[PDB]
Amino acid sequence: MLDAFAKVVAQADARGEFLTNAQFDALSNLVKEGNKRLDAVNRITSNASTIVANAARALFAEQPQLIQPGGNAYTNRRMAACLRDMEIILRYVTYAILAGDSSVLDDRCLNGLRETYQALGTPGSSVAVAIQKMKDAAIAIANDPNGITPGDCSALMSEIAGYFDRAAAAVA
Amino acid sequence: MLDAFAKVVAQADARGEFLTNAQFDALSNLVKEGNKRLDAVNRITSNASTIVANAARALFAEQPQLIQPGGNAYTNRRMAACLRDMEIILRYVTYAILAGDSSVLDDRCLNGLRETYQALGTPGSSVAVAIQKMKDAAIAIANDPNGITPGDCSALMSEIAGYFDRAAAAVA
Amino acid sequence: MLDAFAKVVAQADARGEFLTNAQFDALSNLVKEGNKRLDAVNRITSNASTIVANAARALFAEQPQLIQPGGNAYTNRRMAACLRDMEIILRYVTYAILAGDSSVLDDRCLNGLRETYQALGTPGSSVAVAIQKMKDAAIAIANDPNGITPGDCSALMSEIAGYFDRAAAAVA
Amino acid sequence: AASRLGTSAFSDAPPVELRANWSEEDLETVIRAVYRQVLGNDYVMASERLVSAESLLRNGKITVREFVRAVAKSELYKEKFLYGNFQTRVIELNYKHLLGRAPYDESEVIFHLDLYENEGFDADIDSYIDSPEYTNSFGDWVVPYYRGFNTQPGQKTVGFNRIFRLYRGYANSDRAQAEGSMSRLARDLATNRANTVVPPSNSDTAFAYYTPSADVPPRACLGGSFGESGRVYRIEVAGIRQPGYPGVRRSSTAFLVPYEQLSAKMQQLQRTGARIISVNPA
Amino acid sequence: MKTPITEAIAAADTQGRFLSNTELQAVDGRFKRAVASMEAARALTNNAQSLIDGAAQAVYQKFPYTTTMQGSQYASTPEGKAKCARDIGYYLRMVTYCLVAGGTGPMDEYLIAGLSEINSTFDLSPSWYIEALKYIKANHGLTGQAAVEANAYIDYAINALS
Amino acid sequence: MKTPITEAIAAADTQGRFLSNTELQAVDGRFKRAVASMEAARALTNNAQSLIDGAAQAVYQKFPYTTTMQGSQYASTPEGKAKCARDIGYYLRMVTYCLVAGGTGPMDEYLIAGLSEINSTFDLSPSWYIEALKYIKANHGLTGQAAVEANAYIDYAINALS
Amino acid sequence: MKTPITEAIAAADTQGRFLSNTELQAVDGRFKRAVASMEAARALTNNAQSLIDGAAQAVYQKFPYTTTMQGSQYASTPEGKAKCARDIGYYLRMVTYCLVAGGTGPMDEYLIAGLSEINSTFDLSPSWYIEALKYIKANHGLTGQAAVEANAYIDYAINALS
Amino acid sequence: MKTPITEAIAAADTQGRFLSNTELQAVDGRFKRAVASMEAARALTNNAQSLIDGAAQAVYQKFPYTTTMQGSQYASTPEGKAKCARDIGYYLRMVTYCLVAGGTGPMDEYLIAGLSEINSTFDLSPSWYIEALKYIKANHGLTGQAAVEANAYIDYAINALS
Ligand SMILES: CCC1=C(C)/C(=C/C2=NC(=C\c3[nH]c(/C=C4\NC(=O)[C@H](C)[C@H]4CC)c(C)c3CCC(=O)O)/C(CCC(=O)O)=C2C)NC1=O
Ligand SMILES: CCC1=C(C)/C(=C/C2=NC(=C\c3[nH]c(/C=C4\NC(=O)[C@H](C)[C@H]4CC)c(C)c3CCC(=O)O)/C(CCC(=O)O)=C2C)NC1=O
Ligand SMILES: CCC1=C(C)/C(=C/C2=NC(=C\c3[nH]c(/C=C4\NC(=O)[C@H](C)[C@H]4CC)c(C)c3CCC(=O)O)/C(CCC(=O)O)=C2C)NC1=O
Ligand SMILES: CCC1=C(C)/C(=C/C2=NC(=C\c3[nH]c(/C=C4\NC(=O)[C@H](C)[C@H]4CC)c(C)c3CCC(=O)O)/C(CCC(=O)O)=C2C)NC1=O
Ligand SMILES: CCC1=C(C)/C(=C/C2=NC(=C\c3[nH]c(/C=C4\NC(=O)[C@H](C)[C@H]4CC)c(C)c3CCC(=O)O)/C(CCC(=O)O)=C2C)NC1=O
Ligand SMILES: CCC1=C(C)/C(=C/C2=NC(=C\c3[nH]c(/C=C4\NC(=O)[C@H](C)[C@H]4CC)c(C)c3CCC(=O)O)/C(CCC(=O)O)=C2C)NC1=O
Ligand SMILES: CCC1=C(C)/C(=C/C2=NC(=C\c3[nH]c(/C=C4\NC(=O)[C@H](C)[C@H]4CC)c(C)c3CCC(=O)O)/C(CCC(=O)O)=C2C)NC1=O
Ligand SMILES: CCC1=C(C)/C(=C/C2=NC(=C\c3[nH]c(/C=C4\NC(=O)[C@H](C)[C@H]4CC)c(C)c3CCC(=O)O)/C(CCC(=O)O)=C2C)NC1=O
Ligand SMILES: CCC1=C(C)/C(=C/C2=NC(=C\c3[nH]c(/C=C4\NC(=O)[C@H](C)[C@H]4CC)c(C)c3CCC(=O)O)/C(CCC(=O)O)=C2C)NC1=O
Ligand SMILES: CCC1=C(C)/C(=C/C2=NC(=C\c3[nH]c(/C=C4\NC(=O)[C@H](C)[C@H]4CC)c(C)c3CCC(=O)O)/C(CCC(=O)O)=C2C)NC1=O
Ligand SMILES: CCC1=C(C)/C(=C/C2=NC(=C\c3[nH]c(/C=C4\NC(=O)[C@H](C)[C@H]4CC)c(C)c3CCC(=O)O)/C(CCC(=O)O)=C2C)NC1=O
Ligand SMILES: CCC1=C(C)/C(=C/C2=NC(=C\c3[nH]c(/C=C4\NC(=O)[C@H](C)[C@H]4CC)c(C)c3CCC(=O)O)/C(CCC(=O)O)=C2C)NC1=O
Repeated sequence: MLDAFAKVVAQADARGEFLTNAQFDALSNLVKEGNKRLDAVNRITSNASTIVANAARALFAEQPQLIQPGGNAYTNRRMAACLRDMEIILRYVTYAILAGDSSVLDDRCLNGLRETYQALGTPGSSVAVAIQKMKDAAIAIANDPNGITPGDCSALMSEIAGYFDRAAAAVA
Repeated sequence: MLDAFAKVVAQADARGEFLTNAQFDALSNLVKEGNKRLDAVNRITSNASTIVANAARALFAEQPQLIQPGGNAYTNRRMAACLRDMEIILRYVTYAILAGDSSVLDDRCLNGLRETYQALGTPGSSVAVAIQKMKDAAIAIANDPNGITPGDCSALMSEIAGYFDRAAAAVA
Repeated sequence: MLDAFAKVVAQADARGEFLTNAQFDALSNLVKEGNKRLDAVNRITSNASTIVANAARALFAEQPQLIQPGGNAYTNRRMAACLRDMEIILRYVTYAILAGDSSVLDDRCLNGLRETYQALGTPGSSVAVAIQKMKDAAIAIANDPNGITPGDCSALMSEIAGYFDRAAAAVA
Repeated sequence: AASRLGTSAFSDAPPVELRANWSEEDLETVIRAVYRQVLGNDYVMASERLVSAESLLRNGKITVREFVRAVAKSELYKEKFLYGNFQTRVIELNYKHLLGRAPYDESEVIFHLDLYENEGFDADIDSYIDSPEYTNSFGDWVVPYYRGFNTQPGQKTVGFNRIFRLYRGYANSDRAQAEGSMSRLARDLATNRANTVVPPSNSDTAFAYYTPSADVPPRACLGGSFGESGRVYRIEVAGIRQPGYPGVRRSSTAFLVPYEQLSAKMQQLQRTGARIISVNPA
Repeated sequence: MKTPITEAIAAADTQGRFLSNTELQAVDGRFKRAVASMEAARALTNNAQSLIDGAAQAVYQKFPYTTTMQGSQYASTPEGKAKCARDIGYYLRMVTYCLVAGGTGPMDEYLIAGLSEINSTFDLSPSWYIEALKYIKANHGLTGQAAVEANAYIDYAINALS
Repeated sequence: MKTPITEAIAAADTQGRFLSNTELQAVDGRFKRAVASMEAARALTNNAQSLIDGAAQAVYQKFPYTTTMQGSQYASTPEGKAKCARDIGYYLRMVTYCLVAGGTGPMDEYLIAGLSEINSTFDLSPSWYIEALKYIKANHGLTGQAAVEANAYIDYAINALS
Repeated sequence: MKTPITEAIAAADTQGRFLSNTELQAVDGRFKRAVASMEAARALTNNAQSLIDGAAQAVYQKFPYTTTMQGSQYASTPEGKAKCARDIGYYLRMVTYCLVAGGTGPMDEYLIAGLSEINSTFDLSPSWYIEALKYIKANHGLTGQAAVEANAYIDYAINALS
Repeated sequence: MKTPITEAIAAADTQGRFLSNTELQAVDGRFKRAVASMEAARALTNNAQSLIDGAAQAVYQKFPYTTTMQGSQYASTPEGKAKCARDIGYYLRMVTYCLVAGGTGPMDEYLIAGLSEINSTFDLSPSWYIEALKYIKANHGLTGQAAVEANAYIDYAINALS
């Protein structure tokens, strides 16, 4: 696992060159906007439960086949599993946001995740739709401009969207 | 672990003599009233959760020091532990009732429970009080005369009272 | 493991109520002197290896019977174990200094050490002497007035002495 | 009640299964933790570590279960425990190191001992490793931990007592303990006898209270005792040293005392210096 | 012992669950069969002397060599005859115990456990006991379901010997 | 408890290494946040009565059935009203403990651990406490980053109840 | 699932031995009781609609607040009434399944597994289903041992919710 | 690596919980210290060549025998002097990686692991590199808390080699 700082230093170690001035200033820029990153992750994690719950209700309303008898989100045990996996994806994406890199998202998630869903027979496309619902919810809550110091964090929001997109593409 | 029939067989095997006629008839008497035994265990096990919950409310009303802060049944995880270790005693007593002997109750539940509680600090008097609270509720629920073909059950009720009492004395 | 803040919280939880103004002031005093605490722990950790090595040489010069044939610091395996144990005591004392509370020092490291040495046969008094050598060395290293912004630090140095003393007394 | 009992913090589970099963750092931690649990917190020197097993461990060819078995059957483990102790004592140590518990009843010793007598020691370790308990509580990717403290699995109450006989502190190692070189839970296991919990030492005087019932009063009073109002409290003590007339005799012992006299007796005991282990109603 | 009631209790205990209706139904079946079981046990024990002495003579007839050949394993001496009688009595006693317990428990704990080892060390050829078991199966003097259950347990023993 | 300081100590202990710059940086961050954290804690503990009494009335308004329906789980009886006051006070006390501790440790060990079992056995629906916590999160009367810290811990409780 | 036949099979499989007479007796008892069990199942399914509707009204009467309070987890909307008619139907269906299976297997696999999680995520209260199950147990209209078995499964669900 | 950010992430991951304020506080401390850390890294890298050559001469002076005795593990040959320069350059490059990463991760994973094995097989006594690192720690020419942290990392390496 390599966060953003760790990632840049690891590639620089592979090349075997002292960190160059450009890399130094890139890292300084990362630190300068670090407070924003922390604020965004705090706000997302504070509403984690509501995000997952609302997204789940929406998914089962839009795709009733899942909760109909014989569907993969039936039997109340598989329903618990589905909620668990949605919140797991949210948890690892929040880890990724705090890190600044996608290394954690790919290691301990999405790696041999497509295959597991494919073998279980659970539709991966529906999983992607669920991830997208959570993406909209999280980006809205993470860009809410009320209750906080003013600023512009659109870059960080696009980064969050990128992480969610990566996951949804890997599972579907 | 010795059930009634096994107990008779074991004590006959130690002496090395074929089962005597007296022992035969004793076991036959146990079989004759076996349906009563099964009815009693069925009733108690059917209402286990309510039995434990009601007795717990009573215990904390009669001994408020448990709920009061700094005690042993405070902080909501120790509350969970207290409920767990009341229902555990109920479970092993039901095992005993079905068996017809106290062997299982004294071998796998009450065999040193006193010392464990001593080490933890859990007040040993209060657990006995809790078992008694459960005792009256369970005996009443098993002796409920409505819902089944009427008959005699006083002997069996005394027997289960004996099991509860044995545990309550051994834990104090 | 309890740190200073956690210690105050745990006492307050035992008594219920709500954090008193006095307790607030105590914690504020802890934080206003926190930079000192961190500096001290950094200095001790940076010279850990030399502290242990120098104290070991002194111990074996002062009490040669330990390293003479047939003594408990003989055969090059027990010598390795002795060096290990000295370093471990230093490590858990360093933990205690950073925490501000001696709970960690007595909860893992000193928890059972006495009987361990009693069974091994290792002279506990000699171990105490070694800990005291380390005490003087580390306190001198931390109290070195050159190399950092000057200021009052005597209270923290006395606290470091207190931790080392607790360990040395518990082993002997 | 954590510090006195000895369970400082055993409050999580260290798996190694990951996309980064090595995880570049976490594997170091897992290897250390396996060494601490399997070898009984023995101080393994660097030269004698089982390098061959760790090779396969990072490679992923072997799981944590295979790593634990490799250590358990390697001569590193055998020299410390297997060869040097009574066989029943070895069974106890296996239960402590591999399944994180203590023998719940005599049948456990019967079964494991018979395996050792016929099949060999390797098969005995095999039985512990692949027993349903190891397969469930741990998962071929989870280092064994002392789950005996927690009661969730389903166990005889005595188990709690018994595990505290084997674990005599965070610092302690089973190669080096007060009662070592002889069976610690053998006489009790045949009689299904409970054991008073001996707290490990913690920055105060320690007096390991052996409890051979060969010469002690019974757990119960078995009578009316003095007959004074109130029941009979059994008081234990270990370090009686001041009044040695022939030599005190039976320095560690218990006395059944009627309630009214307890206070007086207490001070007498404190005068000798023995720290009362327990005061249990009889 | 591994008695039906205790086996159900242990199965529930390993999962920490109250006794559900499955186990209760099982024990009910045990009680329903217990009437015939007790009848058969009483019949076997009241006629035990005939079934022990006759079985001894039956093995003496099927194996003449066991009552003549010199050696401790044989019953040529009167002391050996006493040993033979005691062992046949053990088998009959165990069958009665198993019948009363309603399950294989007693038989496995007090007989079958290590039976091969003991018969292979003290030179006690299992064929002797299996013939004796056959005799007691034939003169069991039991009818109806009482007969069938008893003979089943006897058959268990013979299959365990071989 | 899961206190930042203790978490760093445990991270160093599981690897066996002396406290590195990573752990020191972490605890320094905690000390730097502690000024605002202690301000927030003072605010909650000095205004406790308003917050708790108002929360009690808020839950009575949100769920009117809870102050009418007969039954021990409800606060229709005066004894139940006392219970409600005591428990809301416990929640606020734990949040103040967490604020001063600098982490979520105290509420993990003295609130959340086994909260599901209790809330199910005594029929105490978590939604009641969720709404009460919402009231406290709105009336705490904090500002700046102190408000952020207090709201973070309150929302931890809210999500744990859910 | 935990069907009597299959658990006997698993018990023999763990030991690695062919099915002994004890297991065969157990499954014979199962087959003997199956006639009554299936008659009771037919009776329960023939009046299923009336039972489900009556239970839905019973919970509406015990908890009027649930039919007025606005929100997703309430039956104040026609969609919520549909959800009630769905879930109560599921519980009755599972009871019939348990009756046919002669064990709690179906109940565990299709209902109890993760029930605790779901009732917290979707803000459902277990008490609702408990009251509905009580209505079902009182109006099942079965008699005899079959009635006993059905009530046992219903109470299993009741205690699982609690 | 053991980077403070990822250490907090791992601490939350092993307990399967969303990032609490504990981990957020830790990362905040890292960002606060990062200003000085990056200043220190820039300082060390900008004069890296000067410090490398100075350290090489320092080791040559402290251990003259290393420049004279014949053997593969000596710098008597120009190729040996080149390898010595390469090694001390590796140490300085790794310390400047560790400064930017924010913890002792880089030093631990890319060095300090099996260092004992290598130093024992090729017979490079650690004392040489220890003295070289001491020279670097005395001539780094930093000031303030930046100097403090750079020294701390260098001394971590020194104690690891010992
Ligand atoms: C414990 C972890 C942690 C958190 C959560 C945290 C919050 C935090 N946010 C801050 C600033 C800030 N936070 C924002 C955040 C935003 N601006 C926007 O327009 C958005 C809608 C939103 C981001 C999505 C901005 C713009 C600042 C001030 C400028 C800056 O720091 O970059 C600051 C610095 C000044 C201050 O407010 O005191 C802190 C300390 N600090 C922490 O140490
Ligand atoms: C199957 C047989 C069995 C029994 C009997 C049993 C008892 C038992 N109860 C325990 C804990 C406990 N038990 C209680 C119970 C109580 N608190 C109170 O206020 C009351 C007086 C009392 C209930 C009436 C508490 C509070 C603890 C936790 C103590 C602690 O962590 O400090 C523990 C310690 C380990 C654990 O937490 O599970 C055991 C072993 N465990 C078993 O497996
Ligand atoms: C699934 C396991 C199982 C159960 C539950 C079961 C119940 C059962 N209880 C019965 C009767 C009875 N039930 C009782 C019970 C009582 N008498 C009292 O005064 C008390 C209030 C109460 C104690 C619970 C009595 C006395 C009889 C008649 C005699 C008997 O069979 O026990 C009968 C026989 C007559 C009848 O059909 O009513 C059965 C079959 N049978 C079973 O195989
Ligand atoms: C990586 C996390 C981290 C650490 C470790 C840290 C330490 C730290 N402690 C400090 C303060 C201090 N440093 C001392 C040091 C001393 N004065 C003396 O006379 C003694 C010889 C000695 C005691 C060992 C004192 C007294 C202060 C307090 C005054 C202040 O805060 O500036 C300072 C500011 C001035 C200085 O460098 O001393 C820093 C940077 N800051 C951090 O962010
Ligand atoms: C059956 C006995 C046995 C063998 C053979 C074995 C091989 C083996 N060598 C390994 C590593 C390695 N082996 C090498 C070896 C080499 N690097 C080079 O430049 C050379 C060309 C070559 C030596 C001549 C390297 C570099 C690694 C490290 C891979 C890594 O961690 O990135 C690994 C990876 C996991 C680990 O390091 O434990 C395995 C499994 N393991 C075993 O238990
Ligand atoms: C160091 C190796 C070692 C020894 C020696 C040992 C002894 C030992 N012998 C046992 C049994 C036994 N040992 C005997 C021994 C004898 N009975 C007699 O009549 C004779 C006088 C004598 C043989 C000549 C008996 C009868 C039992 C069974 C006791 C019982 O089940 O109650 C048991 C009980 C548990 C079991 O049966 O599995 C142990 C622990 N255990 C060991 O690990
Ligand atoms: C993390 C807390 C902790 C501590 C402290 C601890 C102590 C500890 N020290 C040990 C050994 C030892 N301890 C010493 C200690 C000394 N000998 C001397 O001459 C000196 C006076 C002294 C050093 C100052 C020695 C020589 C051994 C090895 C004995 C042996 O294995 O034979 C052992 C067991 C034997 C072994 O090393 O395998 C333990 C368990 N264990 C722990 O888990
Ligand atoms: C008649 C049978 C009998 C025995 C066996 C006996 C043993 C015995 N020896 C004692 C003392 C002692 N025994 C020793 C013995 C030793 N010290 C050492 O350094 C050596 C390792 C070891 C001899 C080789 C010591 C030092 C004490 C005093 C302990 C103390 O005051 O702390 C004590 C403590 C009370 C006292 O001193 O009176 C007892 C009970 N007493 C008896 O009445
Ligand atoms: C309760 C379960 C149980 C069984 C089954 C059992 C068998 C048993 N039979 C034995 C001996 C014996 N058993 C016999 C039996 C026979 N001789 C014959 O001619 C017949 C064919 C046969 C009877 C059918 C004889 C003669 C001995 C003595 C053999 C000897 O001393 O070498 C012995 C040797 C110890 C002794 O001398 O008694 C055992 C252990 N012991 C048991 O505790
Ligand atoms: C320190 C951590 C901690 C918590 C959180 C805790 C909760 C807790 N609340 C309880 C009861 C209760 N809680 C309430 C609370 C309420 N009643 C209402 O009407 C409202 C809607 C609501 C307040 C908003 C009531 C009425 C009871 C008593 C229920 C009964 O007697 O059955 C009980 C049962 C024991 C008792 O009677 O007190 C526990 C264990 N206990 C703890 O130790
Ligand atoms: C096959 C087994 C099975 C069960 C048990 C089950 C329960 C279950 N009930 C649900 C919802 C629900 N359950 C109810 C039920 C009720 N509303 C009330 O007012 C009453 C008091 C109560 C009925 C008597 C309602 C209204 C919802 C919708 C809540 C929502 O969409 O947020 C949901 C969420 C998905 C949905 O909207 O359907 C599940 C998963 N699902 C299952 O697959
Ligand atoms: C990034 C981590 C890393 C380190 C630390 C490292 C060190 C390292 N230095 C080596 C050699 C060497 N290094 C030196 C260096 C020196 N000559 C002197 O006079 C001085 C005292 C000293 C410099 C301070 C010499 C002489 C050898 C050759 C030894 C031989 O071939 O026998 C070798 C053996 C293989 C080789 O020739 O490269 C290693 C592995 N390599 C690494 O990848």
